[PDB]
Amino acid sequence: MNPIIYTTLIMTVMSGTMLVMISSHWLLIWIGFEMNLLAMIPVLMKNFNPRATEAATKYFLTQATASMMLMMAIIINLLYSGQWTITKMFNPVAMTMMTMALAMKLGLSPFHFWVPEVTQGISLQAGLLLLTWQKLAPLSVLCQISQSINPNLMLTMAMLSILIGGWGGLNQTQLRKIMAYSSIAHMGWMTAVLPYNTTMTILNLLIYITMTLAMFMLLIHSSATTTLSLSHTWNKMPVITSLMMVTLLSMGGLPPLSGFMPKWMIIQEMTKNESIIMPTLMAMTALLNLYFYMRLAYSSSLTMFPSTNNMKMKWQFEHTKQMKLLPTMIVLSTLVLPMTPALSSLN
Amino acid sequence: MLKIIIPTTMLLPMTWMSKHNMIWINATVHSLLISLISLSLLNQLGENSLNFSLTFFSDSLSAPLLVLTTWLLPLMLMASQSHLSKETTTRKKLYITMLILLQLFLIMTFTATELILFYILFEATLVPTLIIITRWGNQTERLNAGLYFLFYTLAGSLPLLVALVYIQNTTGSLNFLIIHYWSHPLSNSWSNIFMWLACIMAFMVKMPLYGLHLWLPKAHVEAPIAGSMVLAAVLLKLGGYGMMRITTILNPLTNYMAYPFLMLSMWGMIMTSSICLRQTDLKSLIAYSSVSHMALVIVAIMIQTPWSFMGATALMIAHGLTSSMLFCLANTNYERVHSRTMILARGLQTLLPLMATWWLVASLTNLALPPSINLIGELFIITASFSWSNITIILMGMNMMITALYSLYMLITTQRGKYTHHINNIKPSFTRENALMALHILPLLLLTLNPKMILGPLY
Amino acid sequence: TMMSGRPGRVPLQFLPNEARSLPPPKLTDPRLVYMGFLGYCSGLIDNAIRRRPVVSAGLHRQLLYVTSFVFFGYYLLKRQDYMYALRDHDMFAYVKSHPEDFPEKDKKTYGEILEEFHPVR
Amino acid sequence: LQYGPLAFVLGERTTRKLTETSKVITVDGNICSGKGRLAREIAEKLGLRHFPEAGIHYADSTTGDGKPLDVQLSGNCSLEKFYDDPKSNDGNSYRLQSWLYASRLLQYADALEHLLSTGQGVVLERSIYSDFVFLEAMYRQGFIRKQCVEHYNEVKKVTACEYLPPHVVVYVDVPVPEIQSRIQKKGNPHEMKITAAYLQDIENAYKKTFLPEMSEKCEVLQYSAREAEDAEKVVEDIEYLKCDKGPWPDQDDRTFHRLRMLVQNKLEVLNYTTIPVYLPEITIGAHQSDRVFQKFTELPGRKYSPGYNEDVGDKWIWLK
Amino acid sequence: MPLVYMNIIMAFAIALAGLLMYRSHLMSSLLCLEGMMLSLFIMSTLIILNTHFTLANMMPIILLVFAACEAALGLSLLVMVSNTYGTDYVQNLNLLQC
Amino acid sequence: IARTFYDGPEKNYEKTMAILQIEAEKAELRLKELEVRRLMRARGDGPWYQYPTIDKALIDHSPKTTPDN
Amino acid sequence: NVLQIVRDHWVHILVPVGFVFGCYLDRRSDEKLTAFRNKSLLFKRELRPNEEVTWK
Amino acid sequence: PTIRLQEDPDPEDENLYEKNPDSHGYDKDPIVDLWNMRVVFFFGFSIVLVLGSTFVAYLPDYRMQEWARREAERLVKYREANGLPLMESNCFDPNKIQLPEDED
Amino acid sequence: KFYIREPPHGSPDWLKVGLTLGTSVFLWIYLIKQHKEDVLEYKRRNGLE
Ligand SMILES: CCCCCCCCCCCCCCCCCC(=O)OC[C@H](COP(=O)([O-])OCC(O)COP(=O)([O-])OC[C@@H](COC(=O)CCCCCCCCCCCCCCCCC)OC(=O)CCCCCCCCCCCCCCCCC)OC(=O)CCCCCCCCCCCCCCCCC
Ligand SMILES: CCCCCCCCCCCCCCCCC[C@@H](O)O[C@H](CO[C@H](O)CCCCCCCCCCCCCCC)COP(=O)(O)OCC[N+](C)(C)C
Ligand SMILES: CCCCCCCCCCCCCCCCC[C@@H](O)O[C@H](CO[C@H](O)CCCCCCCCCCCCCCC)COP(=O)(O)OCC[N+](C)(C)C
Ligand SMILES: CCCCCCCCCCCCCCCCC[C@@H](O)O[C@H](CO[C@H](O)CCCCCCCCCCCCCCC)COP(=O)(O)OCC[N+](C)(C)C
Ligand SMILES: CCCCCCCCCCCCCCCCC[C@@H](O)O[C@H](CO[C@H](O)CCCCCCCCCCCCCCC)COP(=O)(O)OCC[N+](C)(C)C
Ligand SMILES: CCCCCCCC/C=C\CCCCCCCC(=O)O[C@H](COC(=O)CCCCCCC/C=C/CCCCCCCC)COP(=O)(O)OCCN
Ligand SMILES: Nc1ncnc2c1ncn2[C@@H]1O[C@H](COP(=O)(O)OP(=O)(O)O)[C@@H](O)[C@H]1O
Repeated sequence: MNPIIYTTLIMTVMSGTMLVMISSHWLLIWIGFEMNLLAMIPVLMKNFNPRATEAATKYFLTQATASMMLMMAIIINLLYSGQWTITKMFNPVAMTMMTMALAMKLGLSPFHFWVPEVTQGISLQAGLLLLTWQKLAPLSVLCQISQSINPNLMLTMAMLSILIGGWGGLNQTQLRKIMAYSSIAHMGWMTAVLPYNTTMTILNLLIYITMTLAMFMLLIHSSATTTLSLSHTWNKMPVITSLMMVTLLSMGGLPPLSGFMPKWMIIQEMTKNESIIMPTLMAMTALLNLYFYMRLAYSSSLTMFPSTNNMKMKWQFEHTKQMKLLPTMIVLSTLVLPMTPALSSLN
Repeated sequence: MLKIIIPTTMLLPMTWMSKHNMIWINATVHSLLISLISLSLLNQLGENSLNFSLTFFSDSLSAPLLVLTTWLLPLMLMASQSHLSKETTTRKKLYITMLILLQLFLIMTFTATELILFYILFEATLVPTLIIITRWGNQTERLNAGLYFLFYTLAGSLPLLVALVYIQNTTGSLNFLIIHYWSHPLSNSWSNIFMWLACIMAFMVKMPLYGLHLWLPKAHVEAPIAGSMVLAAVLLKLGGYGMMRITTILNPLTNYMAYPFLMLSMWGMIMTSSICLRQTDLKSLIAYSSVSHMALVIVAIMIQTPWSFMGATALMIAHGLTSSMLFCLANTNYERVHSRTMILARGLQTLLPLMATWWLVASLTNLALPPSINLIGELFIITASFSWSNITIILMGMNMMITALYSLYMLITTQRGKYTHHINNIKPSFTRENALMALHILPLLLLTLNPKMILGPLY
Repeated sequence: TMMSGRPGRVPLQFLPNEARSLPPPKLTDPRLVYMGFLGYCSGLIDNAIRRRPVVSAGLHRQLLYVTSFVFFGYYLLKRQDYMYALRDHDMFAYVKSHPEDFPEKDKKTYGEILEEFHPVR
Repeated sequence: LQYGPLAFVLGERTTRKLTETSKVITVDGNICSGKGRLAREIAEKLGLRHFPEAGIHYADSTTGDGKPLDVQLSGNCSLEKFYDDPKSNDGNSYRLQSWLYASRLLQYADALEHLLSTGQGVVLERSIYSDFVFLEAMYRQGFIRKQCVEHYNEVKKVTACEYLPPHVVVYVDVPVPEIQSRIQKKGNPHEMKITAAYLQDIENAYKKTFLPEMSEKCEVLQYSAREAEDAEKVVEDIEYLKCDKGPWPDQDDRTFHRLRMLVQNKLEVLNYTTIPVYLPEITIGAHQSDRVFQKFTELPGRKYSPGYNEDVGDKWIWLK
Repeated sequence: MPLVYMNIIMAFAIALAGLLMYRSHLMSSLLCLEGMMLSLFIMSTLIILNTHFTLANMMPIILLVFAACEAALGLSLLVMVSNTYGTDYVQNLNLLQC
Repeated sequence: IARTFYDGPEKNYEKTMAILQIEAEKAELRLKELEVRRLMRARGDGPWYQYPTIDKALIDHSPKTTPDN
Repeated sequence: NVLQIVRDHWVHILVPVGFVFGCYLDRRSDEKLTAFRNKSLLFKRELRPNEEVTWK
Repeated sequence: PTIRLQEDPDPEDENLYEKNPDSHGYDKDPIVDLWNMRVVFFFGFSIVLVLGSTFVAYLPDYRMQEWARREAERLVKYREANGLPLMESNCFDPNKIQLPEDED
Repeated sequence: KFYIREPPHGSPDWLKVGLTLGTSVFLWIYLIKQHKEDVLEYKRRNGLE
């Protein structure tokens, strides 16, 4: 596919997200979602194969149903109050429809089924885009209307997302499905604090995006999509595997790494309200995510797996194209906790 | 106190820029200098702490622990530099980096003046230890040992974080001084019951309490010798430090919430002590003895009397030194015969006499021979327990007899009898090993010369 | 939520005018030194990933890394300080304007207050 | 500017440098055929670039200094041991076959990169499309197992599908008694142990499978031993061909851009050679892997990137 | 709420249920999506006509435009599915199960 | 030893007093901030939790072809 | 002789320099907690005619 | 191949006493080995152990144990001189304490 | 040596080096001048100096 067309499609996806972000009219936010989906469908299909076609079809169907529910909620809100502005959302039925539509767009449980399959069916670049940039617009809309969030519904979906992500990741051998399930669990953590503090949501989103970008660029540097193909990397790029292990530990939420900062803050926030049981359950459930991160670390960095003879040839060649911002993203993904108070510059 | 913290962060680049054949020399020399510097914290006041800054402080409970940590790092280096001879320079520097990071995290942990920072460093200690165990362990059980260690710790430690943020929101501060001065009684409520459990269970697991102790044999047996030393000597005492710091806010609920744990600590004391009588693996025997001693310390903290606290501090220090020495002694035989079975190499007193006397002195210290600090701590705890209830003496005396039984049993099995006939690769003891044993054991006796330095703030 | 809608707030300013009435962070601020350390670590990781001598491969690019991190960190610290100052200002003004919600209670000495005693035994 | 999307968006197109004489040519034949000399003559007459047949140490010639490395560090297989003990239990036969296939894949990528960057044509002494004749020869003679054949077919399926077959396929047909006589007259003691059944299997694989398969997508010009010496006749036969049946006439600028992005980045080329299939012949344990990799890193110019090795005379490092 | 509004909302609910249930064909699901578009258009038009929102009258038109886009997208995808299998059966789209 | 390596007790005493004052002030400030946040979120009369309302500058005050608007 | 041994053993000054820096930093830190210097009820004393601070 | 890997055989232990009969067990190189022994012995036994123990044994009484003894001696002498009970069961003066007026 | 020309030239890319050093010095000078400006402005506003 032509580089100019690829640039135009990426710019259209980004412009749709920005249009959702900068709009005060419900119709314009809907149009931004439509433009985003329209330009995103071919990017998932850049490398043509039946699996990519499957993933594109499933993504399209899910997002189209979500768009229908979004527009229906907007129209019901207009009927019960002649307001087009994105605000408190005076109607509760329309509010439930909107919350469900945005949850389906994000992939929150029980609307999570499409994320692992779409992630596994596309390339690592499309997976990076899907799991990082596609989460901005629905979260922005949810942040703007948090005053009318039904805490029961949103918190139920968030706890379900954390549980389902943790459990589903345990069974996975492919790396893209592992990333998808980690994404679902992190989305649950992000939306759990939404009715209480959107600043914590934005902080968790930024930390998650940094960690996910680091993980995906590491997986692209070492062209590995399975556990066993990543088991070979130590024999060619030991430094890459060490950095990957530290990044995985950070995503597991262990201090003093960066991945500890969001959940920590989130817990504190819910403890400023009463909300004692939920943060405890979320921590004990994030234990599962840490478990399968540690399993990946055992396979890739803390043990040396058997290799093949042809690997010797690869010892003689360097990387033709180097991904910029990878060192910066690794550093921001690991050694950033001491700068925790700077989150005050987020509200 | 940055005069101790900064030199370790300088140990880091000095190690990473030293040439290939002088990493061990530089690390040992400067670690010993840092321990000499940290020795200045033993000049403690009599009424309050040493409040260096808004973030760091020291009292007479954390000063001996800091000295123990700084002293243990050079011993770990000397014991490690033998089995890593065939390792590449980069991974040797990585191992030394792991040890240095562990010591730095422990140094900040023992002196953090507020509970959230203490929690952050107390959990940060997990990463270097896990990496050490699961990367430089020898057998294939090191992966499961690391998993058990990590998840046992985190399962008990996450509710502690929830309870800590709850306490900070309710009271307004988590600084130890403000927490102690503004302390209020805890009412008998279900909410208070679960707050007590959340505050206590992390340190219970770190001791470990009997019942939650199944991670310790795996972790201490599968680890390399430096990992075993740091686990037994220092990392087990984080639970005791946290317990004796956080119990100031749990009164008077403790008076009736300690009843289960006390039982688990008392009867468990017997059970683990009996396991050592039938252990076919030396490292597992040492690990189970550590479990029983820590159970005694848990009793001391739970009954919450000044004599009990002094005994707990003395026992923590004494057990750290003794268990480190025992692990090193067992490792010498392991490097000789490449097997951990106790009955494999027998009658070693004939072939290694000086190592035999090291074994004897370590075993004598382990079974609390007077006037060692081991006996001082155990006896103070026993007297406090007798004041608590006169029926405890039965369990304590049973434990004393079983401890002597298994200590001398291990000594007789390894050192006495006749040598195994086919084992002919037992070379004379090196200067490094004998120096390591002497550097373990001389501080113990020098400390029983002046015991008030390890008796805690209640002295 | 709490601070997004505040009267007299320019949308995308990142540094309001009133922020200049606050002391600027010193150039030796430990947070700035930590940002410089983060830049140094990024430079070293960049050297290691491209298979170059880690300490001494590219000094110019390492200097650019450190200076970029310090540069961004200075304004980040300024904005963080300003937002905390705003929080304190608003809280104090709210306390001052609603006296009945924050009344100064009577001062009692420990000689008058009766605390229950719980013996340890 | 190194070639990439930016060099394609502005300017560089590869169809403006194809001048109808590109004609990627591979010469083929049995063992001890005059295909090497014929390939050299064709290359110098048509003005193309000749690629000597890829051996064990081909990749060493294109990296660092062109000098070959130790067999323990590159290859880990020898052809002499295959001729001596083809049925050895250390797996030398299939290890050699797979290393040779990877070398041929790398050489094909290099030839395609040169063709697409300069437009000048190339001549090859064999290709990845004909390497299977030796594999079939080993399998029929019992040298390798069926699992090795399956692994070879998997790697070939995931690798060779991404490239364009050669325009012209040249075959030199020398019968088995003649090549046996040439081997006897050669003087290499190890080649003297090649049984006639092995060469017969090679010839059967060539004639029954390779030529019919390449007929439907390439121009096949068979020859005989006598016709090979007069290479001017072969060159004028090539000059009057109609390259109309393959996939080359259907190549646009976008497909060529994708192929040119693929042929560089040799790591991407070799990606699927080391798939995690654990055949005992080619699987290497963790300890041996670590030892040999550490030994490789210790080589004089191999520790750092090709511009940052001080010990081979690279200066101004701190300013790069 | 008048009864016509109730009928339009019921039509939308029926179309949504029809989409969320798949029988075999993808074309039928695309038809259900188009029906949801049609019901949304009628609902918006009725609301904008009853309350004389003059500037909102272009809003349904824009809606229709993006409707086509979705339709176009779906149709494109359907072609590819057919080209891989010869039928538009959703049961063939099961590769990502493993 | 005391002269070379250590200081008097007054230094540590008064440093402890200053530290205690700072931490007590911080605790009282945290509790006050929590109470203020609760009140502001409950009432909406403060500078915080000011959710947007429609700008009144958008309204058109002109004759509307019909006297009754 | 000085150049080679210096380039070999310059790493032996990192820890002493670190300790000196830590001492200086501790002095800087405890010079910020003087809000009660010579103001305590137990240690309030009259300054000598030549000195200016009870402790540094 | 009747095997599973191309794996190196397990090497046998290298006895340090073989090449260096007086080896100290620190390193293979005799010079670095001897100097490692020397630095360990000097900085462990000579500097830290003995000098540190001497420093600990002469630490100034910041714990105020002789001060408390002198204070107790003065108090006891004073209270015996005037026929006082030598210690009161009330730690604080009851006059400065305001009990609740009634518990009935 | 190296059979290939080692794309990264054995001599440094003086254009890239110059531009990198130049932006480093420019950023440092700008930061120093900005810090001076905020110090002066803060002192002026609060009546200090
Ligand atoms: C809190 C206090 C401070 C601590 C902060 C945190 C730690 C420090 C910052 C961390 C980041 C810094 C650098 C990162 C990149 C470096 C990577 C690397 O490989 O380095 C190689 C390099 C040596 O290699 P080389 O010389 O190029 O040639 C050898 C070949 O490269 C040979 O290359 P190779 O290919 O053969 O190497 C293969 C090897 C290579 O594998 C690695 O090297 C591991 C890479 C580390 C991962 C870093 C990720 C991000 C950092 C996170 C740290 C987390 C800390 C929190 C605690 C949790 C711990 C995980 O992989 C393996 O063999 C497998 C081993 C598996 C073990 C698994 C453990 C790995 C994770 C450990 C992370 C812990 C931090 C390590 C810090 C130091 C490491 C160099 O190391 C260095 O030289 C750099 C050291 C630091 C330089 C400082 C010097 C400055 C001047 C000194 C004087 C100071 C001031 C003077 C003024 C005073 C007045 C006089
Ligand atoms: C492997 C080892 C791990 C460590 C084990 C730790 C053990 C933790 C147990 C802590 C003991 C105290 C918990 C409950 C406190 C009271 C005990 C109970 O009997 O309550 C009685 C009440 O009667 C009933 O028992 C009530 C509780 C009934 C439900 C609890 C049964 C749970 C079964 C044990 C599970 C095993 C623990 C491990 C879980 C994974 C007391 O009567 P009452 O004076 O009116 O209430 C006093 C408390 N108030 C005032 C706050 C109300
Ligand atoms: C791991 C670290 C991840 C950080 C992510 C990348 C770090 C670099 C960030 C890039 C900085 C440039 C962004 C903006 C600069 C100019 C634009 C300016 O106008 O933005 C204004 C203010 O700038 C941004 O809002 C703040 C960006 C600051 C990001 C740093 C905080 C990171 C979290 C703490 C972790 C510690 C990291 C330490 C440094 C690495 C927006 O005002 P406002 O219209 O009202 O916001 C609307 C949305 N709100 C109200 C809901 C927030
Ligand atoms: C007359 C004496 C007879 C008996 C001698 C007894 C032996 C005692 C000596 C043992 C010393 C133990 C080390 C403890 C050092 C304390 C460090 C720290 O606490 O003190 C610093 C004091 O600085 C000192 O100068 C520390 C110097 C000690 C350095 C020890 C290095 C010894 C290592 C020797 C190894 C040999 C090297 C050669 C290699 C072959 C604090 O600095 P500062 O906060 O500002 O000052 C506050 C106090 N003031 C204000 C009153 C001055
Ligand atoms: C191989 C040959 C064996 C046989 C030959 C033996 C040779 C002769 C030995 C026999 C003599 C026995 C010694 C008799 C006791 C005399 C020493 C005593 O006076 O010193 C003690 C003092 O001992 C020291 O306090 C011991 C120091 C404690 C250990 C220092 C730590 C070293 C660093 C190692 C790290 C350890 C980490 C563990 C946590 C701390 C008394 O304490 P104290 O009455 O008050 O001080 C007296 C001075 N005053 C009056 C001014 C106060
Ligand atoms: C190696 C395994 C170790 C396992 C240890 C994990 C269990 C530790 C004990 C339970 C910890 C949960 C405590 C939650 C945090 C405490 C905070 C708190 O106490 O606040 C209370 C809140 O108290 C709670 O809500 C506690 C709810 C507990 C739910 C989590 C269940 C976890 C399992 C419970 C049974 C097991 C506990 C002991 C098991 C020991 C391990 C064998 C007051 O809040 P308010 O709502 O404002 O009430 C006052 C105003 N009305
Ligand atoms: N895939 C292969 N498997 C086994 N041997 C091979 C393979 N490819 C080439 N060889 C060996 O390489 C040797 C030299 O190749 P060849 O071209 O036939 O000789 P020459 O260069 O003299 O013409 C031959 O003995 C041939 O057997």
